[PDB]
Amino acid sequence: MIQEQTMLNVADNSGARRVMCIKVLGGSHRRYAGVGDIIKITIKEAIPRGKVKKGDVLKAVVVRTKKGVRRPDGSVIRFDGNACVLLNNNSEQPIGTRIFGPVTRELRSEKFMKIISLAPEVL
Amino acid sequence: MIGLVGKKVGMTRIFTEDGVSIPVTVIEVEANRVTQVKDLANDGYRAIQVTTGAKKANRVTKPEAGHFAKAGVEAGRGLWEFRLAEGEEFTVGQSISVELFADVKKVDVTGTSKGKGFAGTVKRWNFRTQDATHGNSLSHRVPGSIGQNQTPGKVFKGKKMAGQMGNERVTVQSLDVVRVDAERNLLLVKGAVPGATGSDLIVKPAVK
Amino acid sequence: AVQQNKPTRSKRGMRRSHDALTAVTSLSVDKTSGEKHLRHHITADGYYRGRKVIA
Amino acid sequence: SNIIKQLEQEQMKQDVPSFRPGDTVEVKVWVVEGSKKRLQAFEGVVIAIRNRGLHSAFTVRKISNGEGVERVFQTHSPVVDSISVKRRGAVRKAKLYYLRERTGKAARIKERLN
Amino acid sequence: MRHRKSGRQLNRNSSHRQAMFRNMAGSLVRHEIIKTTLPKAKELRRVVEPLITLAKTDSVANRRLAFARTRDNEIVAKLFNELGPRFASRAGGYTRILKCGFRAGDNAPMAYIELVDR
RNA sequence: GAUGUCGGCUCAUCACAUCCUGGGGCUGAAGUAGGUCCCAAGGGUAUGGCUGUUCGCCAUUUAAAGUGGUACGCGAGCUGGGUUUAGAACGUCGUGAGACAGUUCGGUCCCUAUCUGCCGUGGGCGCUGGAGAACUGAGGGGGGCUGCUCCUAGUACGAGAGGACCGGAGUGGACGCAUCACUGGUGUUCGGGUUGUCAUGCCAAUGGCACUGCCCGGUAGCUAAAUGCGGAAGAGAUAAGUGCUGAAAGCAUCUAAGCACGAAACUUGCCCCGAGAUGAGUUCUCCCUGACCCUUUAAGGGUCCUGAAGGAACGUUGAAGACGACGACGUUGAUAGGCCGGGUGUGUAAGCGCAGCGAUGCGUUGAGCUAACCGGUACUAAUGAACCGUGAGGCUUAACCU
RNA sequence: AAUUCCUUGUCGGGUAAGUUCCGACCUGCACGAAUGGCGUAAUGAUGGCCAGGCUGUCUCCACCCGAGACUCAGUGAAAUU
RNA sequence: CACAGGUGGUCAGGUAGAGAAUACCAAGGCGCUUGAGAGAACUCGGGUGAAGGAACUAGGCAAAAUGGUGCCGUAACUUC
RNA sequence: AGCCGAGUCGGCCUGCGCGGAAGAU
Ligand SMILES: *C(=O)[C@H](CCSC)NC=O
Repeated sequence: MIQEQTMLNVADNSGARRVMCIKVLGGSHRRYAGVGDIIKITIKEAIPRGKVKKGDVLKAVVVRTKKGVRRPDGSVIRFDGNACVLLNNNSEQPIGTRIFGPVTRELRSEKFMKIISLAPEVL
Repeated sequence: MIGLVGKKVGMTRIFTEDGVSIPVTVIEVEANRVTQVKDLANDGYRAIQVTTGAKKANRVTKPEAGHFAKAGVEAGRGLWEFRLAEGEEFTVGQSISVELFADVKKVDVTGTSKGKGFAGTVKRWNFRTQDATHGNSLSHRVPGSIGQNQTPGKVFKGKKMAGQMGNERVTVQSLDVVRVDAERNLLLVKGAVPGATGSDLIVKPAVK
Repeated sequence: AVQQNKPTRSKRGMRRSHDALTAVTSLSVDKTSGEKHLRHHITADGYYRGRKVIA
Repeated sequence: SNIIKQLEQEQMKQDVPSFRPGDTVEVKVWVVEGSKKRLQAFEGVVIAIRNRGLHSAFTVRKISNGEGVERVFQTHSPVVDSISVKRRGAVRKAKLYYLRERTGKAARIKERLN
Repeated sequence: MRHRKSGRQLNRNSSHRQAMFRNMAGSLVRHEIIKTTLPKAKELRRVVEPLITLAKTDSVANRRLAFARTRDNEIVAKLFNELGPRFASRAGGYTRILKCGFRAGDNAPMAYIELVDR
């Protein structure tokens, strides 16, 4: 459950540390984003010599949340924080070369197979 | 086609081998007994009347008892009616069981909803509340404005206001039939249906 | 908010047309002492349904 | 209700081992990827149990690759293949939510050894 | 809404309710017949009858529980020495309610309540 | 001898000179994508930074972020930032008291609803002997939105670059109804930990007060963030528009006589109310089968005998409820409380024994306690009776039985 | 600028986006030297602007504990017409 | 008005506590001159809240938050 | 006029009609 003004951590090595959500894409009057959805962000903190700078505007996809995901038998999976991966504004492909932390099987689509393949564990 | 009368028992789940959990409502359907057939010559339309259940002797008035004794069936707890299509025929005294839904795939269920009593506009119509601070004065859940000035000078008919909510007839359409059990008189459908545990339900094949 | 015209005695009566009291339908008779009482209540001497309860 | 009890008891497992809050357990689950099926393992500490007949459940917490994860399992689902107890723990409470704010040495649990 | 709920509020708060019913249970055990309002009499059964059920098995633990719930050693002694043996072979229903008239000061409905072997 | 004036919030209703979706003619219309005019009002039609702002500029979305009327809609519905009292200061004008559609800081928003109107819910009488049920449908309301991906097909079109109509399948946003099986919130009526102080003679064990003293968990019920379902397809008559046959006018012409197509607008199909529809409708069952007197002689009055079918009143009460109303039950009985067995929650009671100098630990022991839940059981309370409601149901004409 | 009409002047900083804020320029409509000019540590229920923590202020409301409103018995007003 | 307002001086017990603060008690004094039921909307005074955390608003208005003693350690500027 | 046999062309004056014609309970 991610909305405007929400702050997130970064699960890749592109240089950013903390980011903020400024829009939930999709349709008119849309409220929340969950795992697998694409949002618009601005960068609030970055390390010195990375591939991105503080103040840029880009896109991102959500990979972990504190609310979790349900499964077809009623089970749940929850995490301790909120994290995302940075994408290119036009192509919508990753910017880094590595992935940190676990991810889930909701990402198993033709669009995010690079992330699935670079991840260290898929729950 | 015709339908049947039953009682709401409760809710549970069914597990499949693939690993899916289906939520289900359990409906008990005993045998429905035909009390009267209405035809075009004597009544003006084509239908049947049915009863189900049981009733105690010292609660049945003489008019009702005579009506049952004409048909030759035991007394039940109520009377209901169903319209006939072209090509359907039944006779007085006949019994209809839940095996009627053996090949049906989707049904519609009708019942009476739970009663909330006198309700406000926030709960009854989804109105928005006004501010809880910033100088509001005794107006936190109140409805607001209800009209205009000298023109038109009145309140229009059909306006949304506070009043009684619930306790009325409701229909829910196109529910999947999950199981039919004839030995224990059971029908299992997917999803929720109106009413409380122990209330009466009417089940028909889906119209769309 | 107050009236603009004075209401009439006819209106007063029409409003009060729902104010009459209802009397008790009948009383019961105890099977031993013969007293009259309100149904499901005890009598003034201390009987109920034929037995003495309060002395 | 007798009717619902009868419908429910014909779907229950009878192999479930006995475990308590504070124990360490390993759970094996089914994973489908294409036309293949395999078993994947999840191991951790038991913080909560819900005893509700066919509707029973339990909750497991672990630290994975620098991140804390929690899973809520429905006890009688055919997705779960097997449950095993690896260690027995000694606590006082029925719910162990206070472990969410502890890390490292401050999160240790004593062994029961009864 | 109050669907499926149990209990009476009586225009009080919880501490006041608890203290009042403690005192009333003591009075009923002491005298064996009292006069009060009908709703109060109907509430009093659910406080008094479980104490009589408890007093059918004599032990230090049960006496201490009764003391916790009454705070009167005379009441405890009467329970365990007299009222348990008297009701040893009865399954529930130790009290009885009889409706009487209306109170003069405020028109409240009234009732007597008593033990069934007085 | 008083009609409260800007902007915001809450809640709306109408027009069509149409912003989106629907149907068409022309094009300096190859395709994709555009320009202009005609028909069409069913549904839909952004969040933020700045400023008192309505506007406006800027950032990022959307199929689209329409234009106007309603005391520039709405203060006996809310606010009080701006304007427009009394305090004080700057610049400017005046000798001065003072002044400025110039600026700056501060500055009391009253009313218990008689009548109309609107949302809900009852009492009376009527419908022509009385009573218990099931219906028909004149009429009225609700609902009607739309994205992206895949196949057809890299086909039609095009030098290339690009790239379809028509027709099928899946998955979403916003909105509406119901429900509590699952995930969770609450749960001062259930269990436990602990600080200060007072009491039960004292130890041990317990209770009162300090926001439920402060906290940690949690049953039933209620509930959204939870999970099921919905908008249609078909039919009739048409709008702009497209046509067939065919004269007036030997040719031509969609029209004058005849015949065929055509849209989210109209009438139906889907859901709910509905015979006070005074034009008061229909079907099934049940109940009542005695004697007299008077008078102004008639839809007249009275006296004895008789009191049905059913209804109401009273009590025990409900997932029904402001009060009325509605549903279940009253010994030929499971309606409520209690009682017995389970389940659920909390988490190893008290007493006693052992180890230790002691705070504490171990055994008896997953122990004790356990609300509103499930399955059972006449222990307590639902009394015999009294009360209301009658005794075969008007006149005229027609058609069949006698 | 507590002073500037034109005016949200032009340039730099801070934000994804700043008619307010901070630093400069001088074209001062209409600053200026005891109806004082320019600075200043400490002090202020004083005016303006930005951050950390924190939250039912808000997306968007849900449940609970108390006092009224509702029903019965006793007493018993007001404005207005 | 048998009115939640105003009115100078003296006396000073116990356990915690810096204390005449605050909590619980002693001597002593009181339950405040309409009651009884029910458990709707709305208003008044309070307790708890998934995920987010000023997105509200003229303005963080109101709420939430910090809070004791002993010790370590503490910047620009300054009339020292 | 079209591919044989009686009418046909267009200006003027005048009576009644048709289009031009979009609004808010
Ligand atoms: C004009 O200045 C304004 C007119 C009011 S007329 C009701 N008054 C301001 O005080």
